[PDB]
Amino acid sequence: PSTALRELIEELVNITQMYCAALESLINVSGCSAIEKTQRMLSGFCPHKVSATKIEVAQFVKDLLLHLKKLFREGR
Amino acid sequence: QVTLKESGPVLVKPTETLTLTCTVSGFSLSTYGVGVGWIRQPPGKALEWLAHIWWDDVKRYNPALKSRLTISKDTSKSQVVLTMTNMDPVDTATYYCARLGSDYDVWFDYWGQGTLVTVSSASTKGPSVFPLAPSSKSTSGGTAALGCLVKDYFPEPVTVSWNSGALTSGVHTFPAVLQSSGLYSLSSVVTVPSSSLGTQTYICNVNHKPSNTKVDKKVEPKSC
Amino acid sequence: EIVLTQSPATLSLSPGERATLSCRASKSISKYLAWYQQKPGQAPRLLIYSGSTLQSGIPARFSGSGSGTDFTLTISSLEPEDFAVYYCQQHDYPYTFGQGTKLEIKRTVAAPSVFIFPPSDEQLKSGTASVVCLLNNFYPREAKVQWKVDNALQSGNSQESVTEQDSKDSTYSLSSTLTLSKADYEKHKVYACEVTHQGLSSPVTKSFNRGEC
Repeated sequence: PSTALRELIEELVNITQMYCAALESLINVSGCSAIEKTQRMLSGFCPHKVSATKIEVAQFVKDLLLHLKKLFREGR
Repeated sequence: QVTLKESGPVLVKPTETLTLTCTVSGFSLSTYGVGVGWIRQPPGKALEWLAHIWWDDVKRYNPALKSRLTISKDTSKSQVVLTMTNMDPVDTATYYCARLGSDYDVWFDYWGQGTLVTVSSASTKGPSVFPLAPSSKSTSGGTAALGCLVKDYFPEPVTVSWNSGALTSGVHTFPAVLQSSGLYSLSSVVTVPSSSLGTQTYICNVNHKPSNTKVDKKVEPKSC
Repeated sequence: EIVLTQSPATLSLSPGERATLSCRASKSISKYLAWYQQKPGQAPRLLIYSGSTLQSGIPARFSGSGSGTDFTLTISSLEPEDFAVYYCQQHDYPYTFGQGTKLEIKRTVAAPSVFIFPPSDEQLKSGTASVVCLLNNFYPREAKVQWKVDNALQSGNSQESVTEQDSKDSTYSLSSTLTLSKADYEKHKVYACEVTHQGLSSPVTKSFNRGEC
């Protein structure tokens, strides 16, 4: 059941070493190669299909990783 | 180092409430990633998870027991409290508090020493210590077994030592059994050479802390 | 709701041998299973997490494997200190534990020493009688202890308990306690304890006559 949430946390953990609003902000970067997998995993959590401070993506991922870890810990 | 200590052993009468405190050291209860859980183990049975709380107050509970369980944490006191209401005799178990080995995932890496909780209507009672007198005479030629029957006590445990700790070799202190009477019973035995039976003094030291009962029992060859 | 079945319930192996314990889920839980070791009177000890990741402090001879339903803890070459009870744990809520596999040391057959104890004169003054038959320092664990009161075979009115495998010689000791009322005890003469065990080349009876010591 919680396999999908588990795989995404692990991807975000790997590339640095609610679900709809994060994909909408992330599906703007195309010049970066590592985040491709992250974007593919997020669309499975967002029911409707998503198309097309000013801080970096490295900090947005850190924030998202925290929040996904808290969703897991709550079981949500 | 990381250490966890559970509060002293408690006797709980049925339908009443159990309060356990887990005193924590070597880590702060507000540090990112910290989680402390409660796991129980009925005597001679499997482990059962009860509840765990994270540093940010996020709590998970056993689905079958969710309605009876309440877990809380107090960072300054370095404690994690578990409350379990409407206790049943079937809840008689060793209760463990253990730190979680991950900052999101659940497995337990550091564990406390555990604490016995007995749920029962019976009242605390000290044991009767009867002798298991030597099965052979001093001039027999064999090794003779002798011991102490530690009968009818409540609750667990008794500690049995021989000759104030000076006799450790050959000693077999058995697991206690729960009798129909709802009281515990075990035998502690020791094997010695029969040639020593006319010379050596053999005393079994029984200690039943729950009832504040210390007993010294001298076991002697049965004079027929 | 997912169930963790551990197989077998008991395992007999000698030091040096390769050990294989099994844990099986009634539904897929991916690679997320943990393993614990437990010695008597001691807290569990984490060995492996996430299927196969070895815990710090745990010797390399330990390993796990499997994902989905079929999991395994393996021990490449056993050591005396490795014999204990082993539990598996589901990482996922509701964090189910297995029933536990007991790892026992296999050793050369050893017959018990049998001792019979009459009830004490002090106990009889309370109106209860406890006859204790002791089986001492033996292997394997499997033993039959039969009470005979005046050649009448006794069942259900006795209880057994067994010590943990001795740390040095790997033997068990068994106590069997027969319980009778004083009145019932005073009504009979021959109190015998018969023991059948692999190490004994035929059953061995220990007895006493009440009154005659």
